[PDB]
Amino acid sequence: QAYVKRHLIGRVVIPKLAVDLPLFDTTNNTLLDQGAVVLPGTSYPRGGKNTHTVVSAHGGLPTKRFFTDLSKLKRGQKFFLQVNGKKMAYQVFRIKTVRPDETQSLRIEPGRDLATLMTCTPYMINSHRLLVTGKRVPYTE
Repeated sequence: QAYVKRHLIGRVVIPKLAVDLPLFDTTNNTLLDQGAVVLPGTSYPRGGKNTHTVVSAHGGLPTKRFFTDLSKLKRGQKFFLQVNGKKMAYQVFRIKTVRPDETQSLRIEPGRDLATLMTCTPYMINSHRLLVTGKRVPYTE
């Protein structure tokens, strides 16, 4: 909780991969899920000659999560669900952020073939829900 900020020294950023992770000066068990860590025995990252810092991070450390990813989806963009082989393409035509109880907008709409990618903000209470709805389109590229 407070130990995280006590050793947070900065940020590891890879622009070509859109990787933004916190950086910690120490290695610890409570940090493998938080971000990247400066390995002991290596240089502390100030730079300069005769310095070789080694920033380590768990291979499964999440660099991108679904809510932040889905929020970057725009109308007209396409997603698809493969189910038992068949790929069914859908084109985003609705994006709404609702209260966690406002599920009313999701219904069988007659004549339509719809698919909604739903996610909530990554906390539980007052968790506003992202509703990315799409209409069925042919599977192309």
